[PDB]
Amino acid sequence: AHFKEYQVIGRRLPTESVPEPKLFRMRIFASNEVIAKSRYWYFLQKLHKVKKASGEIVSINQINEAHPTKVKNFGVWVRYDSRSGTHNMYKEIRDVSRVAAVETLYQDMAARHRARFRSIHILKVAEIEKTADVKRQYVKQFLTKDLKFPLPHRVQKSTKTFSYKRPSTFY
Amino acid sequence: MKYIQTEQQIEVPEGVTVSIKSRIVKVVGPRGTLTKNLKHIDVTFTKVNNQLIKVAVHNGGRKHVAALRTVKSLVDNMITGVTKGYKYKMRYVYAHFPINVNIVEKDGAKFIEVRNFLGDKKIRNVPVRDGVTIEFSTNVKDEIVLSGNSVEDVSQNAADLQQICRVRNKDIRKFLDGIYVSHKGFITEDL
Amino acid sequence: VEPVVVIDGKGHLVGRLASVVAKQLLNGQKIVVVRAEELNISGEFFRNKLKYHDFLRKATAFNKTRGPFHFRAPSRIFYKALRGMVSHKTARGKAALERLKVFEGIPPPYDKKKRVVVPQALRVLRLKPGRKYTTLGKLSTSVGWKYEDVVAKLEAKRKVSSAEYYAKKRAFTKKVASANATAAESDVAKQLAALGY
Amino acid sequence: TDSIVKASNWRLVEVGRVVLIKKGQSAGKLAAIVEIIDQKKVLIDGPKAGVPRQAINLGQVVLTPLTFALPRGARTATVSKKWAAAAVCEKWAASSWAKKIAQRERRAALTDFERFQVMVLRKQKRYTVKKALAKA
Amino acid sequence: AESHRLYVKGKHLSYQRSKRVNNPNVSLIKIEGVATPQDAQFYLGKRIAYVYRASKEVRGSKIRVMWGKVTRTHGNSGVVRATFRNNLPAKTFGASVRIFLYPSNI
RNA sequence: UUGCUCCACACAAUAUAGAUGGAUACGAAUAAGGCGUCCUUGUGGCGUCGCUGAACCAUAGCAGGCUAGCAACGGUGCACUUGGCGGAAAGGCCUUGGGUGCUUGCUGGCGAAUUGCAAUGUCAUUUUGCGUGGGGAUAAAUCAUUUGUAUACGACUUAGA
Repeated sequence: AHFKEYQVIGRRLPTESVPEPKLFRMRIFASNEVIAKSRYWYFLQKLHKVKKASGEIVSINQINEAHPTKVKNFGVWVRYDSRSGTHNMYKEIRDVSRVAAVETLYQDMAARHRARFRSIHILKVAEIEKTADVKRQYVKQFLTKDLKFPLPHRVQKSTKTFSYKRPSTFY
Repeated sequence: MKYIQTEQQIEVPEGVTVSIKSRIVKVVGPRGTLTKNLKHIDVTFTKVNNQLIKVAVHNGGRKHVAALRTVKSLVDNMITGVTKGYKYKMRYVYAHFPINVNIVEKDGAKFIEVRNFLGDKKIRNVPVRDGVTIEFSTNVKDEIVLSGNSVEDVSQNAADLQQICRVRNKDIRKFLDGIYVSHKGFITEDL
Repeated sequence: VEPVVVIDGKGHLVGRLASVVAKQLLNGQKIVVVRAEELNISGEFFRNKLKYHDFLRKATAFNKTRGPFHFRAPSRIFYKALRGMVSHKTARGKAALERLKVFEGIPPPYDKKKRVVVPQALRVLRLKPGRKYTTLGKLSTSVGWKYEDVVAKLEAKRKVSSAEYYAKKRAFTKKVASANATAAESDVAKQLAALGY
Repeated sequence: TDSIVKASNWRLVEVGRVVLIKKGQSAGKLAAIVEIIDQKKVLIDGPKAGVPRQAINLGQVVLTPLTFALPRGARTATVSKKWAAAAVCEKWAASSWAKKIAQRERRAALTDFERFQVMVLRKQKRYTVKKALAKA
Repeated sequence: AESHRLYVKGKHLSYQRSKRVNNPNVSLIKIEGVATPQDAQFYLGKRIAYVYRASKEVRGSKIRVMWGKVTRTHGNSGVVRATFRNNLPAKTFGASVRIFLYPSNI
């Protein structure tokens, strides 16, 4: 859905042999807190020997974008499962926020590789602070000086079923 | 990857004049005039300084930006054809039977006739598109020159003349006879 | 809103126009469709020709006279596409189909009438620029329609007459524009402009 | 003679281009394209009209023929300053487009007595223009 | 004048139905002009008359009326649901019908 | 045994796939156009418009009465009337002239009630019949007989004041 970013901090259950566990933290893009905690436990089960029964979640907090109205470029490292194997990818996206960047990434992966949310693992998303470190053409294209382009062939959808003049696609 | 802007440039020499309404291009030069319909290609034109014209495509795919360079080459071929002209030199190739090529007038339409191609009794008659002038050139044996402004008309007429003299039911590696285009150039080369 | 709606089928898509007209007829609007020889089908001409040949190959084996009739005219092709979308085997479907007339060209009852368009079935508004399409008149005369040139001649004559009409209409409306331009800027004109007219 | 090419210019999208928000919460206000995010969406701001600074798909706005000077990524204070300096509000209002919209909403806001009044005034103006349309 | 209409024209589209089962107790009415339920909410509770003619005069008139009312909106395009005292005869699919401005809330 | 057709209105019957202000006429392109203006008339220059018909026209009066006047010399209906044009299914479009009626372009006078607090509250067009009174025209086909270029029978092809 429309994604929200959370930090999920959890730990193992405290024992007398070892109190104060090490308080692992993840950043999860999910639609709500339930899916956030689910993906947190899923990744912690893949990384460490812990599960939801043996652990607890000490905090979950929504991370809003610091500047939600600045246009950023994000480099996103992704692991996804194809029909034959597992692959790593690096895609870079020009977008205004991290949640919308991963949203259009999920749409792009589902469109170009038929990869689903159950297959895509977000390794990381990091904002490229300096241009000319962008290496993909489709986003390097929008970084030229005095950028401008037209919008040819305007289609204005009508509310009536019949029109009384031939419509024009001028702009 | 949806290139938001690609463009080529065409140079317009001094003697020529280019008139482009919607996508109908008309070039007028010393050798005459030429026209072309391009309403199937979906590009845009822009005159800069009456001697340079940019042709552009926006938000175009791979095939679209390929066709933009194609139409640039088409319009500058028209320009160089109305300035310099186009001249295709073809040779007759035979082993034993001398090919007898003349010009007849059926309905007054300037037909090219080919007799004795490999000694057959069939007379092959290929028509001549307008704007193409044919001269059987002296000082070179077995040589015919097709000249004109339209490279399309000249080259397609030469291809028709070549394809009408194809050998059937024989090894074409041994029976190399026919009428083949040897040279393509301009009427005013090294101008 | 109108008793009869006259649709100029030029530059329209066959299936989208048919699905519009079918629902309009079933709702009870009388529709006449003219210039069915200028309809468009998405897809390249050879592709649609192969489609029509595969339809044309189908026939009742023991008697071709009772088979699916393969009509060749563009109006009848549009009518077939529309009868596919109307439940024509009932009285309601028959009554709906009697509210529909299709013509090639524009016949003299309707050449003096106002022709409308359907913007959600127009090729320039629906097809991506670059996609190939075909013309229904060209397909019909390729597959056996015999009357493509006579409708071209009749439409040329009709266009001459209609341009000779539009010249006078344009002269009269520029006269009207001059008249109400001089009769603007009055008290009543300023009051109407204040009131929104 | 000289070569002629029909230019066919139309309403480039760039920074400083004024757009009319077609649909949404604003739905008829003006904004200015602050940045171009991608081929289809832009970061706009309409701070004088009360439009929040936001990213938006270009199918939700209509581009006006107006354009004023802006650096890319300008914040809303600079946008408001340059907007008031270039004075694009009354320049938009002087156009026939905004006049058509104002005429539409005025006709929508007319009451029945006002409809009767415009009927009578239209009859009077019809009489005088039809009297005028007999001497030429 | 030349106009005397104090109602809105509408069309009797169909009954309430599934893909294969109808329900003649509820009719669907397309009011002309309206294209959304937000505008169709103005017409809820308004009286509807289907006015038809017969050859036999009953009580001074060869014109017979079936009365009903608007109940709710149907869909996203301004179609409304209507109920009648006796249901509509189903030969009037596509027939015109009159939606009166009373009972008014203006 | 005075039949048939057309025209006028007079009364009946018959229905309605569904009036309830107006189907309101260029063509072409859409990575282009429309309109206005100007010139050296073009694939011309300049200006302007679109971003919906939410338009334009019509629209006040007893379901639209009876009257008076002012201003213009228009607008519109009806019945004529002149001249055209239209053959794709033309059966319609335009125009001349006069007559007659209305005019809400403007100012006045009188009337409406009681259908009782709503009840489509009835005003359309489709066909047929019967009467009047005014024109207009006064046939064929079939069976039977016959033919044989035809034929199971029908049918077909012929002939017969």
